[PDB]
Amino acid sequence: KPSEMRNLQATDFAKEIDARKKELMELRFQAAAGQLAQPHRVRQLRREVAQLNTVKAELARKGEQ
RNA sequence: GGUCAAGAUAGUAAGGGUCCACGGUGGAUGCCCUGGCGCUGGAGCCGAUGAAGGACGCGAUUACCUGCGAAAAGCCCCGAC
Repeated sequence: KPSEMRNLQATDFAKEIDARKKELMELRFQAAAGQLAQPHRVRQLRREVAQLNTVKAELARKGEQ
């Protein structure tokens, strides 16, 4: 997040996936994850690079034409 | 009252039947927004920038279906609200 890459092409976000999506799969597990905690902070930030790879093949298509 | 007597013929009927009360899994009529028939008026497929429709596909479950399968209930934009 956010919609900040509406103006930034330079492969920095290239490893942005390595951020929270690295051990939130280690919170996506069964038990000791979040039942009464803040359960929602999983696939509520898993569209973290999804629906954001749009205008990424319809904007980032900027190669040379 | 009584000894004797037959004559006269009486109830129960284990079970049942003429009549009522209380009743079944089943169940139609009265009746119910979608589900069927005949129809007016319009519209009347997409097409290797690849279609009908299926198979196996996401939400702390997913199996008959909504969308979509991994960017699977949905994303540019303008817009309704």
